[PDB]
Amino acid sequence: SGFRKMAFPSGKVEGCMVQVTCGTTTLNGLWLDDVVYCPRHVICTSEDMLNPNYEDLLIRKSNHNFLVQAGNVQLRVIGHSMQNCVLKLKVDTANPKTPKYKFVRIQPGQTFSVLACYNGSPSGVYQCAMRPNFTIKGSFLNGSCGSVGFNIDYDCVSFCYMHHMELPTGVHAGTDLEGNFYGPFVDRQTAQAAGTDTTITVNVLAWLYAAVINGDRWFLNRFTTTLNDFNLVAMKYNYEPLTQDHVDILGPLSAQTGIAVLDMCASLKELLQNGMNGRTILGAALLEDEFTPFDVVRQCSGVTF
Amino acid sequence: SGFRKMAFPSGKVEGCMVQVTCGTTTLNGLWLDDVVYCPRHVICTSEDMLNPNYEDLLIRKSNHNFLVQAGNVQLRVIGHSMQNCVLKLKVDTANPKTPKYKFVRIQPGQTFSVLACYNGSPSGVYQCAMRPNFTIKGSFLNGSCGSVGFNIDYDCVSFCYMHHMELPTGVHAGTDLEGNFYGPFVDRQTAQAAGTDTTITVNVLAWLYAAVINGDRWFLNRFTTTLNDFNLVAMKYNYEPLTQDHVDILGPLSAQTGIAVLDMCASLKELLQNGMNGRTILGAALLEDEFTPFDVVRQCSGVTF
Ligand SMILES: [Cl-]
Repeated sequence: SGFRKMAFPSGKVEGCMVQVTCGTTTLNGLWLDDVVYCPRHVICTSEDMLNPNYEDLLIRKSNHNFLVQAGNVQLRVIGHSMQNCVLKLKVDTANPKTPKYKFVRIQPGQTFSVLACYNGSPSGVYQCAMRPNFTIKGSFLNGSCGSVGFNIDYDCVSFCYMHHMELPTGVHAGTDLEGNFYGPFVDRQTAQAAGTDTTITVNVLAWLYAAVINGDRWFLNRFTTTLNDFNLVAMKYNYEPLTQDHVDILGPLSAQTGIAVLDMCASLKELLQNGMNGRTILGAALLEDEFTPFDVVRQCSGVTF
Repeated sequence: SGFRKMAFPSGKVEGCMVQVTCGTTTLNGLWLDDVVYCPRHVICTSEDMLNPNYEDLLIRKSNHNFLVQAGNVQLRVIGHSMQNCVLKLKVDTANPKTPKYKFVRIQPGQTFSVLACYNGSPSGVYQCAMRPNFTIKGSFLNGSCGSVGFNIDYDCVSFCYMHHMELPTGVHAGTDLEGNFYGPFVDRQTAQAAGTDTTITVNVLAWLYAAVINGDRWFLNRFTTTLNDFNLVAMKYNYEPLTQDHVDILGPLSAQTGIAVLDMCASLKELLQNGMNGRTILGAALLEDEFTPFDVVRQCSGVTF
């Protein structure tokens, strides 16, 4: 019993983290087979970042200008290309610790684990989500660029996120592993501002299902609603619109607890309009939206890897 | 920038988790060198747990009654003893993945990472703390007994916690790695009730320091206080008494932000008496007490392992 913000075990990913230096700049890379992936801005000065021209900055560089360090030992770079906003450095050795893996582009509302790294060494693991405005609310100091977000299915690690930028807001932006940013962000130091951070409604409903499974039941109400009425009240609180696919995804949680999905929405409606009245739900005083419906099923049943 | 509940990378500990079976019961063990550690209740039936006599239950068992499985392959048990509430099974192979390690008994207020496991396989990693009443608020289903809590210092893993019991409250209890429970709990299914869960005051102050470092500054006040006055108000809210050693431990955070420790207490005093007024601090609406002062320093500076 009990419910915690839980991240995947990071062992499979620890053994893929390297340090990449290009002259004055150092960040982290992902070494999978004989390729090392890292943010293309490794090749910039701090001055270069107000208006960099990456194709021109790259002509100065040769295979040997990139120093890749895997723990203690150096890897030899034999080839380098730029793909969108990531650099792919071809090394001579395949990583002996390469797990089974996939590159996936996730969608807003999905969650993943971040292995935070500095100079190729893992510092910590935490769970976060792709906000609807395509930022993530992470924990990233300078030198952490190149840390990756991942999901593990049994034996296969699905890489979905590489860290690249911190917005002046203190929130973060990055790419998938083919180098395309999530959302409208770019790897330049300019006036980029994130949009409205709305709350991920399906995830909140998932987390309320987790609550009644685990004891907290005071918020269960005597009301029901419809999707259209609920969504009226959800727009006023900057909550994602709830859709019929979200309803289906919550079916298994609905089935396990005997609480129809629309009844739980009516419970959620009243928490938005009346507040928490100083009470708690799973030890929080605000509504948590960083568990997906699959996270709840997994943690409440014992799924391993 | 940003601040997250962060757990240590679990790689060093993943490679030590095994499955232990004793007839009908299966749980997890910790394989360090040529010893496997696990809760002694592996040897009980479900009926045995209302009133077990462990020394008598153990006479029935022989070296070969314990089945230890390390991923796929079986380990051969050549010796077994009971130490307080843990069993130590002597196997013929040393673990080739044994890291540098220590057994430590932590004190209330200290934090650590849990690697949750079922049938010897890691399911997830999260951070928690030893509450002042000597429980932990974990995430543990049946079969998770034997999961361990640990802290990593650079290369050395300090093991501090093994999971054993879930109280009827839904909170959890366990032992250090020499088998002694934290607090007054026992490995029997009886009416054991946890005491008042007080809030860890030094940890809250640490987390407010983390806030001003990261932007949230609305709660900074115009007042100061003294230890005795603050502790008067802390007792009424079931907050641990703040001591002069706690003041010293917070010195480095005091030095970095220019905010004297007692000024931050006066800020905390007003949050207890006036509430949050619907505002947030680092994205929470209640005060968080599961970061120690050393956690804050570490996450805000980039300490790796
Ligand atoms: Cl909260």
